[PDB]
Amino acid sequence: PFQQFGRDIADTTDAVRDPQTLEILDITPCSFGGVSVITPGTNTSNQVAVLYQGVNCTEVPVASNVFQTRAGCLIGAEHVNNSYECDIPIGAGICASYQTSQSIIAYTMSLGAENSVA
Amino acid sequence: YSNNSIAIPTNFTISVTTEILPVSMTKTSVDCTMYICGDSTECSNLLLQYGSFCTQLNRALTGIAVEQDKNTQEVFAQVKQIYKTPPIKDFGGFNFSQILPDPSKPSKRSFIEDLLFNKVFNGLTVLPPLLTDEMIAQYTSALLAGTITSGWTFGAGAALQIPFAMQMAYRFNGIGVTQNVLYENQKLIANQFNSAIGKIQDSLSSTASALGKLQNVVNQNAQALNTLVKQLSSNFGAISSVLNDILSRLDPPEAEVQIDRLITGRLQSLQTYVTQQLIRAAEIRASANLAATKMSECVLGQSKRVDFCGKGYHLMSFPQSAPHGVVFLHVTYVPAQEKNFTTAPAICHDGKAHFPREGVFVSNGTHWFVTQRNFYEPQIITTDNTFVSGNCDVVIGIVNNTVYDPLQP
Amino acid sequence: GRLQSLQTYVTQQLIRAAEIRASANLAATKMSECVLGQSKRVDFCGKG
Amino acid sequence: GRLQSLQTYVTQQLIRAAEIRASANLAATKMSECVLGQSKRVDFCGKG
Amino acid sequence: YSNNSIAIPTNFTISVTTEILPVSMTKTSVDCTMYICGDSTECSNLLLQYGSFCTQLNRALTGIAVEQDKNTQEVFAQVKQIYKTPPIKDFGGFNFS
Amino acid sequence: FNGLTVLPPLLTDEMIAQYTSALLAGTITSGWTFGAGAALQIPFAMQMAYRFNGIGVTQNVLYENQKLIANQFNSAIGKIQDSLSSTASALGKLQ
Ligand SMILES: *[C@@H]1O[C@H](CO)[C@@H](O[C@@H]2O[C@H](CO)[C@@H](O)[C@H](O)[C@H]2NC(C)=O)[C@H](O)[C@H]1NC(C)=O
Ligand SMILES: *[C@@H]1O[C@H](CO)[C@@H](O[C@@H]2O[C@H](CO)[C@@H](O)[C@H](O)[C@H]2NC(C)=O)[C@H](O)[C@H]1NC(C)=O
Ligand SMILES: *[C@@H]1O[C@H](CO)[C@@H](O[C@@H]2O[C@H](CO)[C@@H](O)[C@H](O)[C@H]2NC(C)=O)[C@H](O)[C@H]1NC(C)=O
Ligand SMILES: *[C@@H]1O[C@H](CO)[C@@H](O[C@@H]2O[C@H](CO)[C@@H](O)[C@H](O)[C@H]2NC(C)=O)[C@H](O)[C@H]1NC(C)=O
Ligand SMILES: *[C@@H]1O[C@H](CO)[C@@H](O[C@@H]2O[C@H](CO)[C@@H](O)[C@H](O)[C@H]2NC(C)=O)[C@H](O)[C@H]1NC(C)=O
Ligand SMILES: *[C@@H]1O[C@H](CO)[C@@H](O[C@@H]2O[C@H](CO)[C@@H](O)[C@H](O)[C@H]2NC(C)=O)[C@H](O)[C@H]1NC(C)=O
Ligand SMILES: *[C@@H]1O[C@H](CO)[C@@H](O)[C@H](O)[C@H]1NC(C)=O
Ligand SMILES: *[C@@H]1O[C@H](CO)[C@@H](O)[C@H](O)[C@H]1NC(C)=O
Ligand SMILES: *[C@@H]1O[C@H](CO)[C@@H](O)[C@H](O)[C@H]1NC(C)=O
Ligand SMILES: *[C@@H]1O[C@H](CO)[C@@H](O)[C@H](O)[C@H]1NC(C)=O
Repeated sequence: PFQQFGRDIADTTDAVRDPQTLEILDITPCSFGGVSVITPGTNTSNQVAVLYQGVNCTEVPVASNVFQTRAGCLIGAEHVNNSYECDIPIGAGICASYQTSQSIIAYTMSLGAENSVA
Repeated sequence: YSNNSIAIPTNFTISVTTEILPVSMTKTSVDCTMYICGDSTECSNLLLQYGSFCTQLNRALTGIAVEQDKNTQEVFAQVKQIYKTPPIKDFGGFNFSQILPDPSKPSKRSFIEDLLFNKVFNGLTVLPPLLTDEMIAQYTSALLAGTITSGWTFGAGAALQIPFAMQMAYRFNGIGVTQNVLYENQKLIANQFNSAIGKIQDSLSSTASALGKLQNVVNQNAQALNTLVKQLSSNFGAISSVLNDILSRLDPPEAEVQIDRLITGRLQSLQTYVTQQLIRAAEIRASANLAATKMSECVLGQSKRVDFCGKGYHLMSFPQSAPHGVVFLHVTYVPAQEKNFTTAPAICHDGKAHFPREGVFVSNGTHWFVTQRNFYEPQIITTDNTFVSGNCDVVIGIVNNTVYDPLQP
Repeated sequence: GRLQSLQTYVTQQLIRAAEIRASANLAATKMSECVLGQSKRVDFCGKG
Repeated sequence: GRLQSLQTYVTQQLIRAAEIRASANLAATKMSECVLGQSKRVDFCGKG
Repeated sequence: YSNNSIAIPTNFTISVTTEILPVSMTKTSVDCTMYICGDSTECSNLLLQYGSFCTQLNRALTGIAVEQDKNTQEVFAQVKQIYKTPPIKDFGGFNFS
Repeated sequence: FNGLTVLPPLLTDEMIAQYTSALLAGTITSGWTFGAGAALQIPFAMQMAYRFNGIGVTQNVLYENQKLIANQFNSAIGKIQDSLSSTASALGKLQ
């Protein structure tokens, strides 16, 4: 009852109490991250995809095909359901490549051929 | 010690020992402008006068993250294909249930891997590893299946199948013990192997400080980040730590100079953090190179290097995954239950000296035999297991005795 | 400012030199074992 | 000034300690393989 | 070199060579507050506002010291027991004195 | 001393000498057996025969040249003493 605001281990304010109505509010930092451009090379095409690292796609238009991964949200790549060898590593087991009209895809990494010794 | 006595083991023991090696550390990337001052435009404008003091740090951290991914890739990704153990698991008595994957669990990790896994912003972001834990477990399972089904072959060309009993016979022959020793003691050796693995699981479950290195790495990274965050909120000799008050309740000149001093302090803190991270990453890369070498030499083959792959005479090793690290289970052959004997450099039969082709002369006390140097299986001295060179005048310690010859019908 | 820049350059050069020295030690070992002999170590002197 | 001097000394000591640790690891390996065994690695345990 | 000639030794030589490796360095520890200003209270008060700068250096130096101890321990302590040579030393002509 | 101190090493020099002497005694008496399990005794002539056999030379080469090889070993050790005593720059790395 006598406490006003909360703190985490690193002495960063993460909760406050509204002075008028005695309710607890949770403070969350405004979303931020890096922007990564995925390109197959100018010698092949001029089409690129954009990755926003560690950011939800909901906050993306605030500041083509939308796909949300663990490393962030992939804008401009079509998620296939196959699995090939890693051409361009994105993160968390996701790789991108330029396959065939012509588009940039984003599959899941394949760990090589399947084998079973007799 | 004496000049004519030798001790030779009459039994053996199969011992399994673990080994923990960190291979990678968490990939953190820290922005420069956001950390120094993430909301004050004039502070960023002032910081712009320092040149490229914010691009070098980002480049270094990016290089460190790439290094971590490369470390994991080179340590674990060493198989061209993904091998699989057969559904029938009759390996002649050897029981690999503790290391083979468990399909019942959702994560498809083995027993020991589960034990290991359970046992173990002001502009800072933590990037995810490129290889998820399931892919690391898949690599580990592929290595285990290839080692169990094939042996040496799958790491040096086309994978070739061979029964596990015969693979173990080859590995025994590779340390100086014949095949009949394994073939005549298969059940005892299998029981010893299973008991050793069970003891390994129990020991890993009981002691709470076995996985010390990975915890050390995690704690060091966390402490560095916490120290950086604490250093963020310091005055550095200015009026107040927060620069919002400095820009509000002060004239532009004095506020500017205080902001400059705060910028210098925070830049020094960031530089120290980056330097420490670089040194720690170099240490981790050395450890990851060692782990990759051990995987190549102990897991994909049999190593004659002493004390490298375990403690004793190396037979085989099994990799196991761990959070930001790898764990090996070095199976080794240790002799036990020695017995005193009397030795002799050679034997004088018919005026000519006789030396053993392979082995050593020993004595019950009255007779003489030829036995292996590592295991005690005496056998009668014969022409086929000895070779003749010179007469009986130059060897210092020759013993008069008689040798037998097969050609006597 | 210039002293800070120079000191940062020197520290980076020192760490890079340590890395290159480790690589040179590895190359010397590979020359000693692979070239002057025939290694039985797996995957050291090539694949096979 | 004195803080800068101290941090420079500490950084140089850390790099030197890393080099010494690499040398100590090499010494431990040579003790394990040359002394307690008989190495087949060329030019590792002496010349010859 | 010719396609039918081979050279084979007829004798040998037992050669002994030395090799020197440094395994550890001197364990030092420098206090921060005392080194910067060991007796000035005003100086210590001013330094206290710089944050945790005298803790990181002490932690690094302590890590270096324990690393040196571990280096010596791992290089030398490799025998479980302490073996002793027999009092009478007749090793077939080899002299290890 | 301006606030700098030098801690003493945990293992004293006599303890390091004791480790080195134990290693030497184990090597002379046991061979390589003491580093991989129970220590098994063996005559030094026979251990050197094993070590000769390990590099592709038969045992009779040692057994028929034991005195010459022993003399060569002794002369080599004496030369090591002389070389270390005369040249004072050999210990470059520690210095
Ligand atoms: C501060 O004043 C506001 C405005 O009157 C209070 O909010 C009202 O509180 C009464 C108390 O029973 C409620 O019945 C009303 O429904 C509230 N109105 C609204 C719009 O929320 C508030 O409680 C006061 N806070 C304190 C600590 O006294
Ligand atoms: C080698 O040691 C094993 C023990 O590790 C011996 O096996 C034991 O033998 C006794 C009597 O034969 C049994 O009561 C035990 O149950 C056995 N233990 C195990 C684990 O099997 C074995 O006999 C020894 N070999 C020789 C030749 O003495
Ligand atoms: C391999 O060993 C494991 C454990 O050491 C065996 O699993 C045990 O099986 C019995 C009988 O079903 C159970 O009572 C135990 O609880 C099991 N242990 C564990 C840890 O789950 C397994 O049966 C062995 N392999 C074979 C083929 O028998
Ligand atoms: C010397 O070796 C012989 C051969 O093995 C041992 O004599 C055997 O002893 C067993 C048990 O008493 C008998 O069953 C065999 O018939 C004996 N064979 C021969 C050829 O004598 C003898 O025990 C050994 N010496 C010692 C001191 O143990
Ligand atoms: C192999 O070399 C050794 C010396 O390294 C030779 O021994 C020497 O022989 C000469 C000739 O008789 C003597 O004058 C020396 O005093 C010997 N030196 C030693 C240390 O004994 C040996 O003769 C050579 N082998 C052959 C077959 O000639
Ligand atoms: C091993 O070599 C040493 C050094 O040559 C021998 O020690 C010498 O022994 C003689 C014999 O009385 C003495 O006159 C010398 O003074 C000794 N030298 C030193 C430096 O002490 C030693 O005797 C040899 N070992 C054996 C078993 O003879
Ligand atoms: C891929 O799989 C998901 C889940 O089964 C499914 O919803 C989606 O339609 C699939 N896409 C294609 C192209 O098959
Ligand atoms: C061999 O003889 C020595 C002589 O004292 C003795 O100490 C040792 O225990 C004997 N070996 C065994 C295996 O009993
Ligand atoms: C062993 O030493 C004893 C005396 O110590 C001696 O009588 C015997 O001849 C020696 N034997 C050998 C083979 O050296
Ligand atoms: C061995 O036999 C030969 C011939 O019978 C003899 O000359 C020699 O003295 C014998 N050796 C011993 C040690 O009795």
